[PDB]
Amino acid sequence: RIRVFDQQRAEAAVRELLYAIGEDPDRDGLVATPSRVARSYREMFAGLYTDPDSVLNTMFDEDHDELVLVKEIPMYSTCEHHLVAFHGVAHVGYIPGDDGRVTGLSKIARLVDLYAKRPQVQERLTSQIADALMKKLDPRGVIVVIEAEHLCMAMRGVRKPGSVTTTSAVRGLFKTNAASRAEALDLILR
Amino acid sequence: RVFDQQRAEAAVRELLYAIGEDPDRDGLVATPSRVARSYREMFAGLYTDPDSVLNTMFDEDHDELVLVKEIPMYSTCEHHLVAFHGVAHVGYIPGDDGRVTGLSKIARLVDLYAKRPQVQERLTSQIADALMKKLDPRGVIVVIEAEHLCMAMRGVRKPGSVTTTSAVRGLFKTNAASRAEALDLILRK
Amino acid sequence: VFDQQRAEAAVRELLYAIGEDPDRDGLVATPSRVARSYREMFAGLYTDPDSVLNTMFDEDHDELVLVKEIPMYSTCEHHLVAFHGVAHVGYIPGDDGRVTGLSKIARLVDLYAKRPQVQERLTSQIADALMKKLDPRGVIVVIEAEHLCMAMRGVRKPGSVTTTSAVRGLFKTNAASRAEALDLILR
Amino acid sequence: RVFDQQRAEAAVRELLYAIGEDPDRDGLVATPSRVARSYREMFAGLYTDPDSVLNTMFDEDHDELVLVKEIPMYSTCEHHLVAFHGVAHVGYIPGDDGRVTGLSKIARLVDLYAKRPQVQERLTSQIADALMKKLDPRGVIVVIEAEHLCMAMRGVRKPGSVTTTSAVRGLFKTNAASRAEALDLILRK
Amino acid sequence: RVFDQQRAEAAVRELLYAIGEDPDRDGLVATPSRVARSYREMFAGLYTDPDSVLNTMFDEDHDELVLVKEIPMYSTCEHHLVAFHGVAHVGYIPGDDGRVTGLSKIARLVDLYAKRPQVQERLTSQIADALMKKLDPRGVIVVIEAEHLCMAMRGVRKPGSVTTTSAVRGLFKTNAASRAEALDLILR
Amino acid sequence: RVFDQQRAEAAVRELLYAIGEDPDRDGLVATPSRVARSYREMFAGLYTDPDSVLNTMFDEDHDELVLVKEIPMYSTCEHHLVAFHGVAHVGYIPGDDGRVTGLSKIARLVDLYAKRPQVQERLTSQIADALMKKLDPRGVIVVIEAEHLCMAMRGVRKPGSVTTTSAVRGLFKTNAASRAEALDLILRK
Amino acid sequence: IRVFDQQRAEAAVRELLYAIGEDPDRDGLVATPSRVARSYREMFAGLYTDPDSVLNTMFDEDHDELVLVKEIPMYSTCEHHLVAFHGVAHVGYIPGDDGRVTGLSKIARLVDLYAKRPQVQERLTSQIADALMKKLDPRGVIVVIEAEHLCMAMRGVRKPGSVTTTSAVRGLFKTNAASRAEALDLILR
Amino acid sequence: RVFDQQRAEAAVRELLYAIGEDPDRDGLVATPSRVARSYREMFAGLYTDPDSVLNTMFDEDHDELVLVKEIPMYSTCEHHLVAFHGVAHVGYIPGDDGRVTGLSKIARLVDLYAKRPQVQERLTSQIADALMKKLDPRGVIVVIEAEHLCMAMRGVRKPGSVTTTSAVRGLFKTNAASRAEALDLILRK
Amino acid sequence: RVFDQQRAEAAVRELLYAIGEDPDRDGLVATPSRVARSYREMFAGLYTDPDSVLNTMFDEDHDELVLVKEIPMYSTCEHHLVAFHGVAHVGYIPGDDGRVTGLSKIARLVDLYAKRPQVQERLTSQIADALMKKLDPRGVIVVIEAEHLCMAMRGVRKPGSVTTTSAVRGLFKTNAASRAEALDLILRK
Amino acid sequence: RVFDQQRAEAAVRELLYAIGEDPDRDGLVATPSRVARSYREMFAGLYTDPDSVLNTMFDEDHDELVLVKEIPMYSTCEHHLVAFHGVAHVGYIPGDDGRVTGLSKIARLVDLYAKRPQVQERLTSQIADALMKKLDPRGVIVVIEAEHLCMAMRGVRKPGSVTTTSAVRGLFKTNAASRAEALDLILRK
Ligand SMILES: [Cl-]
Ligand SMILES: [Cl-]
Ligand SMILES: [Cl-]
Ligand SMILES: [Zn+2]
Ligand SMILES: [Zn+2]
Ligand SMILES: [Zn+2]
Ligand SMILES: [Zn+2]
Ligand SMILES: [Zn+2]
Ligand SMILES: [Zn+2]
Ligand SMILES: [Zn+2]
Ligand SMILES: [Zn+2]
Ligand SMILES: [Zn+2]
Ligand SMILES: [Zn+2]
Repeated sequence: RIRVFDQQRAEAAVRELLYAIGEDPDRDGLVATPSRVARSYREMFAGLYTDPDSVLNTMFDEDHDELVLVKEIPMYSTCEHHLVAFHGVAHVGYIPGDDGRVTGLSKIARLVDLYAKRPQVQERLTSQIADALMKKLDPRGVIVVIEAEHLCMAMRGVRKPGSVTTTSAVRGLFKTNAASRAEALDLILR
Repeated sequence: RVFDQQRAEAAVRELLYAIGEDPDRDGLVATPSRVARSYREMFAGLYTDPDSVLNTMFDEDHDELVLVKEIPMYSTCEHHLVAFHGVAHVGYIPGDDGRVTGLSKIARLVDLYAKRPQVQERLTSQIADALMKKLDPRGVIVVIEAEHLCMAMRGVRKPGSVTTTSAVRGLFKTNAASRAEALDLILRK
Repeated sequence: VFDQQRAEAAVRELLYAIGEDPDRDGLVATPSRVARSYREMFAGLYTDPDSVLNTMFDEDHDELVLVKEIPMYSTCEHHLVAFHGVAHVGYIPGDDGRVTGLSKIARLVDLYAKRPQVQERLTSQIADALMKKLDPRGVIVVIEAEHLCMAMRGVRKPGSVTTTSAVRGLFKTNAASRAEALDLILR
Repeated sequence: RVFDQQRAEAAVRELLYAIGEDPDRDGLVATPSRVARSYREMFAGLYTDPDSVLNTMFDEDHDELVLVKEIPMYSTCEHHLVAFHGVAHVGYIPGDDGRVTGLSKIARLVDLYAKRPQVQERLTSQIADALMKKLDPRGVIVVIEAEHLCMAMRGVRKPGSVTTTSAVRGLFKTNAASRAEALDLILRK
Repeated sequence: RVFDQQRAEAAVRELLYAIGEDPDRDGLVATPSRVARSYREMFAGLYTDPDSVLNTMFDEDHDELVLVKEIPMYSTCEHHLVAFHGVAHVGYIPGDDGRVTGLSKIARLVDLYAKRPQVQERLTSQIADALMKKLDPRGVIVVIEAEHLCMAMRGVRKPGSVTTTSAVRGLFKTNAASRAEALDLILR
Repeated sequence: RVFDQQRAEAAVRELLYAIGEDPDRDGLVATPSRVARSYREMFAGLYTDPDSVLNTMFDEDHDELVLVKEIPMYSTCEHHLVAFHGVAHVGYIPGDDGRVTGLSKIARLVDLYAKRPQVQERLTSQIADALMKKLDPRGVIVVIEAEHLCMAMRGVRKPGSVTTTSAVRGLFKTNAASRAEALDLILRK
Repeated sequence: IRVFDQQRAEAAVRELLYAIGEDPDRDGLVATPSRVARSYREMFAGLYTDPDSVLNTMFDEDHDELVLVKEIPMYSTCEHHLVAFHGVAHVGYIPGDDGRVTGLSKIARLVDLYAKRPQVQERLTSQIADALMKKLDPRGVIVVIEAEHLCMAMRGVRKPGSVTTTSAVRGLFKTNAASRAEALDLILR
Repeated sequence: RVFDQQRAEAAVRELLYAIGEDPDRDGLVATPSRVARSYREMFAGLYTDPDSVLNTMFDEDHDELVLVKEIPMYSTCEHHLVAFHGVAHVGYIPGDDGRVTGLSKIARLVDLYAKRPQVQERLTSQIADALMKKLDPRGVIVVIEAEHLCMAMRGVRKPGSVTTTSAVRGLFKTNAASRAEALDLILRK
Repeated sequence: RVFDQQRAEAAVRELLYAIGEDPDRDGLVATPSRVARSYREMFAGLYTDPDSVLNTMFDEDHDELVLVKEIPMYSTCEHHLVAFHGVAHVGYIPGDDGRVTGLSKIARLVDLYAKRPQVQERLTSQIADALMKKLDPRGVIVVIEAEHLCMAMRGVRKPGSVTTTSAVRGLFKTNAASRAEALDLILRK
Repeated sequence: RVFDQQRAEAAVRELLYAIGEDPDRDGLVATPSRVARSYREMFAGLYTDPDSVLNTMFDEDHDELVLVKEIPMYSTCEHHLVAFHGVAHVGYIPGDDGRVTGLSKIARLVDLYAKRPQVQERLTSQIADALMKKLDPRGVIVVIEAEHLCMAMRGVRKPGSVTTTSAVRGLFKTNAASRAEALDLILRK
């Protein structure tokens, strides 16, 4: 469901937030901040305003049926519990189907970006990317791996800075075959 | 600067409405309260004076540099309220009287200056100024290596870029040879 | 406009000329597939590369913006043989802070590259377009591509990589700025 | 097969018109003729029989594997007429008669089979079959490591990706240890 | 405990005479005062309850292990009053309530238990017990790697030897696999 | 100097009461006596002259540097009575007479000067001076690499810091080339 | 007028086997005179075919920069001892204004035919360089040969595996030292 | 046996005429004599008894394996009169009598058997058998690792391939465990 | 036992005459006295009781293994009067009483037993037995890693070979797990 | 310069009495005869002329450095009759005449000069002088790296120390670059 971004409502909330935390919204470093924060939230939650699935295009690979691997996909998301960024990379691997259906690398990157640009938990994000790729490409298998840094507890000096959370999702052939998942994972780690 | 908790929660709920979400759904019904509490810690520097954390001690035996590295540094961009995080490195030359301070106290000083609406260059300069003021050392050097996320999220910069800022006071500011040597020790791991 | 029917006829005539049998199983679909490959291979002729760039502003920082390992697939205009590699684009935003998306710079490289090209012309065209759109303080473009024209013949070593660079604005006037940018790009 | 130069040139000029270019402009007047000549060498395998290049010699001393590596391999996808290029590795175990052949002669066989409208898997099998036919060896193994550009051009696969294909005949197919050993030697630099 | 300064200082000056030194020479003029201060810091754990430093916080996002490594650890052997120093590694799995604590707070807890007349095994067990009590975790593991100087001082042992001790509570005590995994992370 | 056990023990029991502990627990039942004994061995150098330990030998074959490395070194800061421990490296060039001495004797000399209320520089200078006196060599070099605990215990300095001191006498003092190489020899592991 | 006499060569080898004290009729040597004669025909094939005529005509329309050929198989025989010295050759030439170039296999055959003679390595390298100058009329030529000599290893005089390196520069490479530096660096890399 | 120099030189002059060269040219006027001298050292084993070189000595301390590695081994293929060169490894277990012999003596025995028209397998067996006869050992093991040039000369193989041969006698032949450890020891650097 | 200087010097001069040297030349005039002097130190263990050097001390802190590694070990083969030298490793588990001994005293015990006409196995057992008798530990382990020169001097063995011997007493002899662990620590340097 | 074995055995038995041993115990019964036998091989250089071992050969192809490395070297200090052992490195530049010699002969020359009562520095110079006379080379360089045990036995020096000596003749002495290059090659592993 496509949602509504209310610029003016967001800016008013941000200015109220500055008063609540004790800051002075009128000082020079914060005059434009309510506006800049609203703009950042529009981009930070862009996935709510465009359907992530619609970005993928249709193409066919007539030569090969081998694994298509996409690596080091930029991944910037926001914890839904604390509205704090967790950022890293995503790795998507799919085996084209009998029809040879494929899609552009830039299009897979945008799909990941739109699912990540929502109030998210990393496990939900990994599963959603894999499910959409299965739905749209009708591939034999899909694998998604996200390597991200969570900042919620590191900021509150509870966990070591730099810790990396890793999540994976497997569909189709990678789910049924243990050898296939193991080989795909090795390619991602190397 | 007094933290109004109810005002913060109300603003966050308004923010959830603004972005089109439903604050009453289960995944966000506790979000306004959790975000307000997080903001209390993210801006903790606004409520306690960072300079006051430092304690008084004297090292009478030594004349060498005191160097502290990989101090956790978590801050918030004042322009976008988005985190930039990394590490800080503090080096000071104790004065003739030998005044020093605990390592944990320097870490607390960095944390409190960083836990504010900040710009990285301002944060580095503030840390250097506080150490000079309180310790009266011969020299101070501060280096912050932090990852900024504001422009990376908007696909403008490559992820993982690290910004480095430095501030030099006293001996490190007046003497270029000393600044070069100190910088080498901080950068080399 | 791309005349597909004309292209398919040309490719089929070409198969006859080289001695192949166009009716063979691996070549019956080839005239249509080759025409489609040429539509994308010369896609730059149909879209203005400069038009892809968007307008954005960096309010926080003014340091170098570096974009690396941009896929670059092009075709030699003399022999219609591919040369492929990567491109590296680095620009210093101006006072206004104008910037552009990483994907938009990537598409700009692709569209200029999807033309009958010589690598040196391509490097300058990318650098010039960024200057035009961003009005930056400086721009640097480096292309590392493998040329196949003489490797296809028996004249050149396989795997040789041609490197070209173009510097604009601050990078050309300041030797330190150019030298530092190159070190990060190559490493 | 006979190469017709003028027919190829007419097709190339027709193709340049089809893509919207002007063949008469100064940067492309000579291009149709250059493309016709490049095609003469790019499909040279169609005009000379690859098998005839091999010469006759016998190894009376040893019966161990003959391995030839980093053989230049330049071919053309038959589906898209786009180059895919890399290296080939040929290893054969001489038979009882000890029949062997020169490294350069094997290189020419790979080159002539590769200079055709090809699919990499067919190319590997054809090379192995010819060595099997002519040398009557105990076994043959052929490995091709080439970079394909057809789908990388259409941003579908990662640039720089390497396709590896293999063909095993005789002893290398029947003995798993022999295949494992030969493969290990081929992959090592 | 209650610390008396002049009583310690009188003992230190008495000690210098006993060992044959001259307390009035310039190297030792200020030694009696500094030694009393050093004992105040060396036994700071006797004067503050180590358990009280921990603060209360809750992690609602995660269920994973919290691991803190290379915690500075400086202690004193109770038999010889000679320092043994190294690092401590603390790992706890938060309970259902998600209770956690700050890293600096765990570091200070280790310091105060270490700043006592100690034997390394007692130190490790005391730290593990304190974390179990305050955090109510599913499991706790403590590992201390310290260099002992008592016997190296008496030319009895090779310099540089490292003593390693471990303490496991809750999940790590009941599960052998979990203990092996947690240990592997600590030694690497 | 002489060691009065009863005076030391009375001070130690007084010290344990001063810090507030219970002497009757089993960890302190026998500690008051051991502290007197530990101080006897920790300050054993005050009771034996370090210079007398060296023995007499002559090297008739060689006149090159004699280098002894990783000599165990355990000492105590005189200001805080806290141990600083590490290694010592002693290198001397035998004189015209070819005079040399045993490694075990050099180790004991370092130990006896080290088993005192000490400052690292004074210890290094004393060892070097004693070697010059006893061996009458052409040159002597002494290097001590020790870890100091005084300020690390007070959380003021980084744990693991290594203090390095040097003393050069005779030929190593007059010649920079020989000193530079000798220093290189000591640091290499 | 040169001609290879198979029968005369075999007779000489059989006389050679008698001279060294061996029995030519034993089973391990019955076929040796014929196999050695056949090997000498291939080892001195350069005397029977003109090396220069092998080069073909081609033109590079894209670039005028250096064409570099590396790891060309090179097998030759010392004329003084009739013992093989073997290695690789590296040929680099800058095309002229006309852009003239030639095939890699053609350059390889020119090197091989000059090498397949009674040779001295430096004269071999110079002859390759001159032939490339005359045939390609390039701006410059550089040839480098890295070969292993076996003459003294056979006579237990030198360690096996030593590599003799020779170079020859013509045209632009001889006049310009900078050009030599880049090209030479390219060959050794 | 004895070496007929004049007969060898005449054979070489006939060989030069047969291959089409001019023996009277300056490079080849001295070649026949130089080749004869090379054959004298190359086939020195035919002129000296390998068995007589070993000397008599007794090992009174130990009965464990005596291992000899990296023994220079230079030989000539009897089929092509082309060198194959490498190293030999000899390990023997002294008998009950404790008989042993010098390393230089094993080196000369290896050299004399190797300095003949040889095939590597025969060479390995001959060394092992001679050691068994003379030393009264419990067991003997010989390994030769050599590079063959015969097929590399005829452009069939890449240079540098290494042939490995082994021969086991006595205990190493009867005990699989003893041979297995010894083989691992010989191959490891 | 007591060394007889004059008898030793007379024997050495007789030895120099026997080997054909000139005792009166300048490099040998003082050799008989120097050799006798070296022998007094080389066999010093025969003149002082090795067991008496160990002192008594108690470890109240720990019950772990006490491990001593790289103890200098210089001995003389009794069969050839040739040195074999290396290191010794001594590990003992103190009993409940905590009885221990100094590192320098263990070194002297090893030195005195080693400074005799010896065979390595006897030396290892003697050291282990002495430690058991004096310290009454739960267990003792002694490992000697030494290079023997007896057979290297007579060119029978490869130089650099290391002979390893071990002796286990008490707990290390009864418990294989405890012995296996101690051995692993000693071998891994 | 005869070897009087019976005289040597009598001296060894007298030596055993002198050190306090019982020559009649079973561990020393055979020692005097074993020591005399070892001495015949250990001082073999005194009985045969080292210079005569070199043979006459000529290198007509090349005049660059011939380098022989890791030559086994076992010698005895003349002052203490204690072994010092290591390796020797010999490098010579052939003259215009090209005179050279076998590697084994250089090894034999080094062995016999080393198989004497020696001081390492005389040994290095004698080897260089012998090569200078026999080969009439342009230059010679000799380097010996040996471990001395005399003072390590007397716990005066660290075990394992390596003494390095060098001798340069002719071209290597007059040209500093030639000496520097040769020295670098010798020290490189
Ligand atoms: Cl087909
Ligand atoms: Cl490869
Ligand atoms: Cl660790
Ligand atoms: Zn969160
Ligand atoms: Zn920002
Ligand atoms: Zn081209
Ligand atoms: Zn294709
Ligand atoms: Zn203790
Ligand atoms: Zn201190
Ligand atoms: Zn030659
Ligand atoms: Zn052969
Ligand atoms: Zn012996
Ligand atoms: Zn000596």
